[PDB]
Amino acid sequence: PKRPTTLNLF
Amino acid sequence: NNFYSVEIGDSTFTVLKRYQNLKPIGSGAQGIVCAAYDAILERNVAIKKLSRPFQNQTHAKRAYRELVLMKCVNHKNIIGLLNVFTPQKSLEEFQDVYIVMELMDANLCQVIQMELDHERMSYLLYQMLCGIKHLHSAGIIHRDLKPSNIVVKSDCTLKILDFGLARTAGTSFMMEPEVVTRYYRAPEVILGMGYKENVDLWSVGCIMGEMVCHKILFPGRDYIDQWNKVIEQLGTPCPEFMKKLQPTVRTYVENRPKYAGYSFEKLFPDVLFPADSEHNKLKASQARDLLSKMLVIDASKRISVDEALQHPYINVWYDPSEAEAPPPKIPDKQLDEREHTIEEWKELIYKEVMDLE
Ligand SMILES: NC(=O)c1ccccc1Nc1ccnc(Nc2cccc(O)c2)n1
Repeated sequence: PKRPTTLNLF
Repeated sequence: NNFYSVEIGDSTFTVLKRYQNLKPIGSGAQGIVCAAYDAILERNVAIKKLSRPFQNQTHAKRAYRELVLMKCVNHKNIIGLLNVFTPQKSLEEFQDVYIVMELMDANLCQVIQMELDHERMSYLLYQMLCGIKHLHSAGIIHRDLKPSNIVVKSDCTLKILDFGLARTAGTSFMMEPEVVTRYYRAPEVILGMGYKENVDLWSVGCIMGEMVCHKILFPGRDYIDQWNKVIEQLGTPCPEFMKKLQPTVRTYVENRPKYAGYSFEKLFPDVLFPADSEHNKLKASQARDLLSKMLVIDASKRISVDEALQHPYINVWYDPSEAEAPPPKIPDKQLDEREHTIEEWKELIYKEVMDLE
């Protein structure tokens, strides 16, 4: 399992 | 001089020209906080203006620890201190302290207004939990966690914020148990009992829940209705807990209606949780289980920080370096119960703010 790298903040 | 000024509302910032083109982004309590571009740095930064650095014997104690702690505590999950200064020339003139920190895209409220998937929500929660831990490893409690004090970045990293109310152990039930933000006060705080490390863990619950439901968990029309919203939810705490309450509080608490409470399956029906996969650790079941171990009225029974970092929903991200990091070290200068004079303080704020840049 790998760590998330993106996060939509709109 | 070197500094300058800009009209930021009914106030004014006097900063080093290295920080250019300001704009407000936060109407907090320790002061307004502007987002600006540090030319020398070539990275946009955050600046906090400290309101009346020593107005009341109280605003000092906090504005101080903020500084101190801002300094003595460094962790990848805790807003890094970039700079501090003061447009004033000398003591007799001194009366304003500016704080420059890294700068994140947004506040957790932002996440709460969007759907996450396990991976995300679990990673964030993880990060959040690492930040706290590091603090706790020094007996340092935050006392005031909430969306408002948590920030994210386009790359999905979490960073803790604010240390005004930050303090240690917890001699008793403080003086003004109002200072902590309502919706997130933990039973020990509401019923004025005296907090332990895990008091933060409760706030963490209120947060995750909010992140799940998209609305505040335990609302509350006032300082007292708060307790009501809590029990109507988890149900009246058991006698063992009552017995731990002060004699006056005890009475009142027992005179309330007897609420049973609702099962977490109904407080957070599987749907509300990010769509489950097939994976076991990252499952609504597990996520829901953490909650139940944090949203506990009797603190003595509320999952400690580590226990959280080890729980199956946050476990998949564990890494010694981040979790088991080395304890930060505060000199012994900073006290959370000490008491000086408006002036006596004014000095320690300089002789600190000074040797800081
Ligand atoms: N006391 C503070 O440090 C404070 C109070 C209120 C609001 C922010 C902040 N601080 C802060 C620090 C770094 N990055 C952001 N990023 C950010 C961006 C957009 C909206 C936000 O709410 C925050 N905000």
